[PDB]
Amino acid sequence: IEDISAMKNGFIVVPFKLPDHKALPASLHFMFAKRHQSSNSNESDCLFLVNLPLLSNIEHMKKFVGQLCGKYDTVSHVEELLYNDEFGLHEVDLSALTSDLMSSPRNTALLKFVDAASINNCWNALKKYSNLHAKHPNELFEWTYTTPSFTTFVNFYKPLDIDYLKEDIHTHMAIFEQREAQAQEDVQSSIVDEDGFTLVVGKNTKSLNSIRKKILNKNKKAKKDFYRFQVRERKKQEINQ
Amino acid sequence: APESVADFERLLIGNPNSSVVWMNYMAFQLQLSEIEKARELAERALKTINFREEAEKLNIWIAMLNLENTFGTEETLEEVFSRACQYMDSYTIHTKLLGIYEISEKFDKAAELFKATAKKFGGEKVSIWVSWGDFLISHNEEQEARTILGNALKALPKRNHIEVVRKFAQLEFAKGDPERGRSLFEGLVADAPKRIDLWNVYVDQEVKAKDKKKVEDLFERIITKKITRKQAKFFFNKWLQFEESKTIEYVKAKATEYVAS
Amino acid sequence: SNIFKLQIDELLEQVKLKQKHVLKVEKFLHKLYDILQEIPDWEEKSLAEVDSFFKNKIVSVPFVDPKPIPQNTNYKFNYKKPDISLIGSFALKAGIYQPNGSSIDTLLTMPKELFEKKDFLNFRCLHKRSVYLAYLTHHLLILLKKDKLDSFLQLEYSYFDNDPLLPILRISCSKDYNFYKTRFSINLLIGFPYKVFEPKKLLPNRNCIRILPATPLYNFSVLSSSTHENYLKYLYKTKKQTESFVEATVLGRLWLQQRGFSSNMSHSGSLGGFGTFEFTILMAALLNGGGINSNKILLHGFSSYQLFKGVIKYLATMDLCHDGHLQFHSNPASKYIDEGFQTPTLFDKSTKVNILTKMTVSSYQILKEYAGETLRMLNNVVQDQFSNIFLTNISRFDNLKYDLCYDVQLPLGKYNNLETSLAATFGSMERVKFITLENFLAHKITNVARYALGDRIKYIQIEMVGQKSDFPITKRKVYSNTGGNHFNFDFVRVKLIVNPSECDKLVTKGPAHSETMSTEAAVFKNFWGIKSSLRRFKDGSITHCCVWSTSSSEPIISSIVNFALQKHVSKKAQISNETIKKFHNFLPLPNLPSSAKTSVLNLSSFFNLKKSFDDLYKIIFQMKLPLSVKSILPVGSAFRYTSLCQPVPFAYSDPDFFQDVILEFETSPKWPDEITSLEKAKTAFLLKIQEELSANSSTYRSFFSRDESIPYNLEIVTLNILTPEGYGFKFRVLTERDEILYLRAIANARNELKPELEATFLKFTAKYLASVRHTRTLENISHSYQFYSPVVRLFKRWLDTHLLLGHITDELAELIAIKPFVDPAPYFIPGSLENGFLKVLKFISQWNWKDDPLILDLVKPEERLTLAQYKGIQMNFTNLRNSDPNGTHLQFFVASKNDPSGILYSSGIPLPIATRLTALAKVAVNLLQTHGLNQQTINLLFTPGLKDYDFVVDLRTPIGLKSSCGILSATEFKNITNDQAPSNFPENLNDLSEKMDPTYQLVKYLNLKYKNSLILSSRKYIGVNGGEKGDKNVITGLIKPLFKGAHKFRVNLDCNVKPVDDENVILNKEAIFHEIAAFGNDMVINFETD
Repeated sequence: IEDISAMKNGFIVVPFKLPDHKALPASLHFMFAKRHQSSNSNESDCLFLVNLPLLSNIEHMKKFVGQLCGKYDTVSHVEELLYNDEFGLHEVDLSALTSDLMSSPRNTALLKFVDAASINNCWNALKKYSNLHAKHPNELFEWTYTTPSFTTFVNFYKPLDIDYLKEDIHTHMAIFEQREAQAQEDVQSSIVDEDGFTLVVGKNTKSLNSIRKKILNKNKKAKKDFYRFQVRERKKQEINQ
Repeated sequence: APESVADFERLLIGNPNSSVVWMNYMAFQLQLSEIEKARELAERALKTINFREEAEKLNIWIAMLNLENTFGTEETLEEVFSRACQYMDSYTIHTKLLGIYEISEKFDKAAELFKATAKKFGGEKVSIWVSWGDFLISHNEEQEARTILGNALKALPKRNHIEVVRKFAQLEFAKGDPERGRSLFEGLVADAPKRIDLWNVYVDQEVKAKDKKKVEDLFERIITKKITRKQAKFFFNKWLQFEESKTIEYVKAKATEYVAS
Repeated sequence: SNIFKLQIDELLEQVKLKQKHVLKVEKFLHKLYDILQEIPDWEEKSLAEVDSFFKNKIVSVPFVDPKPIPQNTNYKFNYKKPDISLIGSFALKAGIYQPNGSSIDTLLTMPKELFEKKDFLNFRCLHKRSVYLAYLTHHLLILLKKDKLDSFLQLEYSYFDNDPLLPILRISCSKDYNFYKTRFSINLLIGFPYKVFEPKKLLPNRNCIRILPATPLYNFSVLSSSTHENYLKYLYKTKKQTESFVEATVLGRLWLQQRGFSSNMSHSGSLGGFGTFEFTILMAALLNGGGINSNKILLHGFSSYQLFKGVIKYLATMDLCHDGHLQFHSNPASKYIDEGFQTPTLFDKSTKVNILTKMTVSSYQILKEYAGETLRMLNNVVQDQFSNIFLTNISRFDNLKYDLCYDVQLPLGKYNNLETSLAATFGSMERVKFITLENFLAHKITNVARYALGDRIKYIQIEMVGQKSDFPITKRKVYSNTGGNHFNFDFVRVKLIVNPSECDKLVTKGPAHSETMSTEAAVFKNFWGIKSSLRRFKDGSITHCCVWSTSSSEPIISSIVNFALQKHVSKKAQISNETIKKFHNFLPLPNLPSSAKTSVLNLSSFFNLKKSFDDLYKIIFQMKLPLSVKSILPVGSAFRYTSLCQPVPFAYSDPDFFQDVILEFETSPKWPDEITSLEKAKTAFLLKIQEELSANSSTYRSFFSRDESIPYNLEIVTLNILTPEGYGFKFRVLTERDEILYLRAIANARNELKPELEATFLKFTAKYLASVRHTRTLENISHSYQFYSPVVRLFKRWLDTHLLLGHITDELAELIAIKPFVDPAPYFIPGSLENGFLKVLKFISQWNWKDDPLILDLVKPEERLTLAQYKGIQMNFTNLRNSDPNGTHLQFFVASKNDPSGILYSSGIPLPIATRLTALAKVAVNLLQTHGLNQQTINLLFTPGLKDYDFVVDLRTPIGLKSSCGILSATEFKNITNDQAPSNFPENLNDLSEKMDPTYQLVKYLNLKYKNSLILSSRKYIGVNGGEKGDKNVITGLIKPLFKGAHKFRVNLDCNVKPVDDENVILNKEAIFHEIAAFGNDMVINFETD
């Protein structure tokens, strides 16, 4: 049974082809689809898609949605694969977790468009794609399994090119020391409040975030004698004992 | 069926991420009434749950506070309430706390936490206020939950000041007073006519409050404005198939007359 | 000082309730000695006619050797009703419910009227004893057959403690009057009269047999036939004195049966001879003194625990064999006399007997060692090891309590065929001091093994297997074809435990050269024949010695024992030892000059890369940075003697070819702040160091490689260098800042994101910080535990053939293999590779997780871990796994001095992998105790155990890589692998991806992609496990128990999806296995589902 092709919560079953293994004669990689929203600049007119192909990157999604565009007259404005986490190495950001700035869903690649009419045209096209794959398994709409997976994951013993990472960390240090000296100068230049309140600061401290986090992390001589109520309590002591 | 302790831990080993299994293991000790042993097993569970599943960590914290509300006492309830607000989202801990406090029937903490939490997360939302208003109308504090409009308008910014009178008019048409609810709705229809949702849902709430003479006046009094074809089909079908569900001859006449003018 | 006596009372409740099986059988032996009471006399009738009288009967007479021919048997062949006594085991209350069977002691000493003053010569009184036995068993068999209780009994002629001089009458019961649900073998024994002759014949310097080589064995045997009644008088009077004896001796017999020391005999070639009443005798002898001034060793003021401790202290600090032995007389102080009789000795002057002459010199030697070893592990106040000292029977396996084994098969043919089938002695003077053929070959073979090895082994034990003390009623003797002879042994166990520092030393040294060739050089040249000669040395000494051509597969201990066997005791017998060579080609043999002739205890490859590393060290210190080097420290597996290739130059194909070296600069407070910026500054320093390296010394070459063995840091590279001596080093910069950066990242992270960043910091600590003291400590200790690098290398190849290295880490495998070394109790340290490896697998099959931590201190023999740190380690273990209920995600607990947390290396491994390891260990020890060691046994121990658990892929890269990894493939020619050996560096360094394998890290990537659906494994030592061509690799996968069937579709299922219903989904297993092969499209060849 393949005619079951759409789930309860708007999920659009998207099957594709698989290539030829030398011993395998089938070939059902399954994806989901939605159309979700939020007013921020990374979730408006967007789509989930679940159960990703390995190294789903920008270029074969480019060619696949171009194939659908030239196939069944859908319009599409693709730009980038938003929040592509397939391996699981970019959840917690250590650099933002302990930095001054450059601060701030499992196998669900998100993808948004420019035109909501374009993403609705691809939505209707994809629902018809799901049911045409359900009807026939041989006149498929297709993302063929094109492989830049090889181009990024059979060559990983490569020496990273020396001049490239030279200029890369050259630019990284050249912006890091700039924003660092800017932050420290902003710290110990002069801080008056809205009213008159000069802020106490260290001799060689570096960040308002630093003094903020240390003020977050920083969240006797009585006498048993000498008073006449204490001679009252000690006469009570010296008559009870 | 789960009977023995090795069976339970076998369920939790072979199933790490189903709150059905997790609250089965919790509800076993809840039903055996060894609930302090369930408290230490809960301290096992909150730190042995996988941390990716936001809904399931909501499940295990909701279940722990369900334990502390069903049998505990307020000095540990505030403790696990503070720990829940530290670990996970304070606002959803507040909403589940308010629902569960009125389920366990403790007004002596429920009204005070309604006040404090509608103060807290009510300057960026509306539901923490309108749950309080609906609760006060349900427990017979009609004018007290009508006086909440000034509190809502000074708590929120300008952006959903339509939405506060929207929602308090919703609950006033639910079980408050219909004509006083229309006295709330007049600020909606005086502020914004060009929002086409408010008119339709206001006459639908007029239908669900069912004062039929003013239904037969309100539908007949909308139509003199600039009505576009989708809005015309909406209001037209919500009157005509409702009359399907003295006037039907005149609105059959208006099914054709207002095609012209 | 508290709970060991609670353990003692646990042993008491384990051993007790003997009444249900002493009362009924004391009633049954009461009926039995009533039957012996109504057995009447049988007067003097001649020997030559009782031959015919017993001829056609079923009772053919047993005999001591040889059969008494009537030319001199003019003895009084009487029979009288003897004296009954119910003594010994069931009268002094030392009965363990063993499923093998406790013994019994019923005494029938001979009456006064059937001997003479000079009856004690030429063992015809023992011939009298044998025919006495023959009539008693004939009379008893017809009486019990007319009393019709033969349906469950069976009588048998045995030997009293494996001695042919003393046969006994043992009764074994089988299935109202039957006794078969527990202990067997109720035996009766006759003895000699109490006091007969003045003690000159009783002295161990007697021989009255014909032409004086004395007979101390025989005048001890007849004296032990007679005078073991004063000793139980002594036992009973100390029993009436005080009470701790019964529990002290059930403890003693318990420990001695765990050590395999029963009181039969070690003169006959078996481990034993020492036993429980000997233990009683030395306890009660040390009662009234023990010192040289008879200072009281043992008071009954302290109970059995300190009685036992004082006993083991006296036996360990008071020699008996060669210098000093105990003296005591039962009729009465006890002292310590000064010399030794070259045999286990203690003198009892009221008997003139030598009670410890039932076992031999090597058996006493190994028992004094066991005294010292259990004393060492008993006197310590650190931990509690009562189950380590008692409750593990070490006697179960041969190669576990011993170190290696030889089996001499001697096909001598016949007793007459001796003179051309074996080169040993054949003399009156040897048959007068040795009972039989196995006895003289045993004493000769232990003396020639002792003289052949000397300072080459710790201890030798000889044990003839196929021996049995069992011969039937109808038969006169053990009439048994014992595989090429008719003597009571099949073949000779030669079990060796070795001083491991002189195994593969290829020259043993006799005395030097005087002109007058004295007797020591004489016996050296006689014992060594044509082979040994006198040589010069670099010192210039002229000394007697012999060359031992060391091979890899063969330890030279087997060659020297092969010559010491085939030169002296036989000339055509053969030696069986195939286990050592059977795994030594399972070791990988590197492409080194004369590497077959190199030993396995040679470390010249590791020293070669250490020399290359040191010249690199000098050329990286003699240059200038903007921030100087504080220290570099190699941390590599080769730098701690662990890597599976024994590291040959240019050997790229091993994935751990690149060793890793941490390097740290001085504490400059100028550093970048955030973590990506600081690791990029470390890359900047590595850019500068390789820039000056290629500037000045271009004979080294280098490149950069990203590392992702720490999670969530995207910008951490390592500097890899290729050294023209032919090696490759990773360099990772450490700073003083990364530790506090990770700690404050931990501090300011979101509270539901804490333990993952804690896991990141734990991986950092394991990779950078504690790894240095790890490799320092065990590299320092490997030169004291010399078999460590071979046992870890064979363990790691075993673990990769059984496919676990994709989850477990190599330091954890290293810690599991150091565990039997730094704590080898109750055993020895392993002087051989097999003994090490099966000690590892025996331990980890024993080992649990729920109530079992693993504390070890990597210290030198004889800085340790004291009581406080021990309790802290156990306490954080305790709260750790009461927080963790059963080991849901934390399985092992390996805690050292260098990591009291213990969770550093055990983290990350899945529960199926850990349970698979423990199950494989239990399967291996099951196979060991069932099938025995064999070539197919070892091949089954290195079978893949592929199990067809859901997933098999077969992978072959387009080239073979064993000539490139440098392990030679046992070829007939070395130029065949030399012209394919990669003795050149590749110029464009990108080609190492196709000169190496991608399988381990691609299985890593796929495992972290499918972390909650299926766990994958790949053979990461490619043709080390993949046959001979060097190409075969597998990919396997175990599916989770969650995904047994279709599950309700969600967004957090996060798996490979197939809606088979509108609500239920399952894997597209063919599509994802196809996508695995699609990623490995050039790597994959074959695939099998299920």
